[PDB]
Amino acid sequence: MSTPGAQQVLFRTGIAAVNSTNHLRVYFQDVYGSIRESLYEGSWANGTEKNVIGNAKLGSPVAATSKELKHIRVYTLTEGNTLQEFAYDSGTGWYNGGLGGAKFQVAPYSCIAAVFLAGTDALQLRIYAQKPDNTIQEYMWNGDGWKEGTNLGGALPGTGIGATSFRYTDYNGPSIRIWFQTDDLKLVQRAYDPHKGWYPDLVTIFDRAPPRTAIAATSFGAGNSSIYMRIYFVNSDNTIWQVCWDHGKGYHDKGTITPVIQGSEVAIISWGSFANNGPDLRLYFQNGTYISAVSEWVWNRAHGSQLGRSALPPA
Ligand code: NA
Repeated sequence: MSTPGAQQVLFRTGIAAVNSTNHLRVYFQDVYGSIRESLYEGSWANGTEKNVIGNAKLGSPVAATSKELKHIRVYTLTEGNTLQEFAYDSGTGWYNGGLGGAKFQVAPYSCIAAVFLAGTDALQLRIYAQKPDNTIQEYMWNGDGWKEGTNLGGALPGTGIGATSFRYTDYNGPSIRIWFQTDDLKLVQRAYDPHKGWYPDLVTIFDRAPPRTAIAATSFGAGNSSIYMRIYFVNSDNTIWQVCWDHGKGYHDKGTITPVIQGSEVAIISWGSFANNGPDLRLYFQNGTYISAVSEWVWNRAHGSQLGRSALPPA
């Protein structure tokens, strides 16, 4: 009922994913603590011992962001509970990124979210993690080196963190949205727009979620003061739930998506738009396929919601 390859995947591994349209990369932790990359270039590949991009503390969070597949950054925790980065650039390959040298100390139970800021060719990064005082701290890279950005206040110790960046087509700079769990177990959004900065208000997206539930988010289809967003978390029913932001409706359409193992982590990628025979969504999680394999859920225009690849490489 398992496979040799499935047995190599850590149960409740952190999961992250990046893409350029339907060209996909998925990152996960093996049972030895190595971070591996599985890939989709027309078919699923890799995820083996030969596809290791670095090592992290066992049980580390795993976050990733990209500029198409030209630049990829993967964030995890060291054994010393400092932030670290595995970097890929086209023409260079993989290397140990400069974030680790800053030795930013976070809570041992911190999660991580990461985004490249949208709508610029410049490489601008925002990383979100939880300090020992349980506050959410932004870390920035704007070409001058890593610096602390805005502190976004208290959250539940060990909260999941989701993040997305998009640029409205009528705006002169990028927007950011992040989601986390507060000390009262609610799920909330914080928001950055270039005229308002960080909005003061925490917007509740779900009234009560399991403590330290996984949180993952995406955005797509930016237009003139318009955006679409999807947030995923693991609910008390041992399923992933989806919360939708749709332009002109706001937050609505909250409901279950797919069952998962107790304590599954979650990753989401998206591409395209309602306007051009999209969008496409791909969700990654553990649902007990081959016990410990990572599985995929798909949304597309052709067939809507359905389970995708049942067991990613190496399973
Ligand atoms: Na973990």
